[PDB]
Amino acid sequence: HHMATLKRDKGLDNTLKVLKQGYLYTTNQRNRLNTSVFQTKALGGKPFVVVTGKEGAEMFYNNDVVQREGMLPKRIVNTLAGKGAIHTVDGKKHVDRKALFMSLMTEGNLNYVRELTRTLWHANTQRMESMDEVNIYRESIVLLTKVGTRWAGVQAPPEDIERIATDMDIMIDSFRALGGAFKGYKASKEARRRVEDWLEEQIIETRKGNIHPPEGTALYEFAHWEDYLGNPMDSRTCAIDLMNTFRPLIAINRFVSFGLHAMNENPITREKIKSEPDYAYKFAQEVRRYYPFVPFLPGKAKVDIDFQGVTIPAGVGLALDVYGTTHDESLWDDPNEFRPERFETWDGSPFDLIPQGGGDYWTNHRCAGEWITVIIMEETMKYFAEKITYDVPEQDLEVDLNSIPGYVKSGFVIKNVREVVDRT
Ligand code: HEM
Ligand SMILES: CCCCCCCCCCCCCCCCCCCC(=O)O
Repeated sequence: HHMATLKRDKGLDNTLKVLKQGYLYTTNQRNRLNTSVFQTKALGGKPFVVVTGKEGAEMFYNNDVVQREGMLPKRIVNTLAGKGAIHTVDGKKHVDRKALFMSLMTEGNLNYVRELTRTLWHANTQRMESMDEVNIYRESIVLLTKVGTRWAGVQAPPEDIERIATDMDIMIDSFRALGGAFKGYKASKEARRRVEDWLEEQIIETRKGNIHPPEGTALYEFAHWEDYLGNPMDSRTCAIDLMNTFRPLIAINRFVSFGLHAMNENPITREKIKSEPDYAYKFAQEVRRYYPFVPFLPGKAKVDIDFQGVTIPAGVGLALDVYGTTHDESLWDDPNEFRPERFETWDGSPFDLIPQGGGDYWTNHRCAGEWITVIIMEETMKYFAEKITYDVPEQDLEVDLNSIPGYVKSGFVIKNVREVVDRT
């Protein structure tokens, strides 16, 4: 019957086309097919209906019609999320375990991550002054490894931090093939196993009473948690989900690199981060909206869904267009311009600013760490804008929108770092 016909990016499998157009694939198809919703096949002939905008996001997060079970590509589960991770469960089991993740996001725990971040950048100033150049992508990922492990209650000796950061970096990057085979797949599984082994030891030692992580940290709460049926997570699964509490915190290094990129590109933002109290928040929010990170999210239609003039058939894949929604003309005035001032009148909808998911924290798969992400970016941008001066030598600053994942090609390099001190 009874709806209009669902247009298609025709082909048995368009994975290579998706990979070559990257974050602009869905926009290109919508413009080429002149439509707001279309079907494409990928990952070996699997049909996906691409939905976007607020309506797309509110439908994608309707648990009565959309299923997330088994839709993350297996290789991404094996490298990025981990087997049996929170991302891979649905229903009461998911709601129960998600409440554990959300219980970490207290006012005091959020204030703690803010202070850790501020202290570590302040302490890092001398080191960056001594370096001839500083790759911000790499320097922030090492610093955030120190922040994240400590916030999670996980003991990481300083001699192991560079190793851990590198292993996290590999796992975070491992969605690049969208679940297809790729050269660094085994290196990614090996990195994950090293980190999993390390965390599982900490959980076991916590449960044995050999170490005593502080109450309220991820290590403590996860090791002692029981699900709604009375059963604790087995040690390996516990280690996996414990990693889910701070690996993505370490992934904030992507947004730190982007934030300095934005500051360099919009020079006046530096002064306003210094002088306007709310501005650091708005700049952080506009970095998350504007720069590419998560391209889209996979789901599956549980039943026929009537959506934007078409019928989405039961059993077809669904792809929530993350990049397309955060750059949706009709949601954001001049969406391809960096404009932190737009967040002066953003009404806080759960369904437009979705760079880390949409919907409800407690009953949807929406990112648990959005507050931490904003807090860490606020403090990091405040540091770079206010506590130090530096030079940006010319280098490859391109963010290739046709290449997933989004990166500044150089990683954003700075030189001539010097503390700002009033010694008068
Ligand atoms: C650094 C940038 C970050 C990005 C781009 C990001 C993005 C995402 C996305 C797209 C999802 C999936 C949403 C869905 O499936 O509907 C997700 C889930 C999740 N994120 Fe993040 N996130 C980030 C930071 C964080 C941080 C800092 C934490 C923890 C402190 C975190 C913890 C999680 C968890 C636990 C989930 C799974 C929740 C569930 O399945 O119910 N993330 N994130
Ligand atoms: C056109 C649609 C094609 C459909 C293919 C669906 C393939 C799904 C790819 C999903 C990519 C997930 C990216 C998640 C990034 C996670 C944020 C980093 C934080 C972390 O370490 O967890």
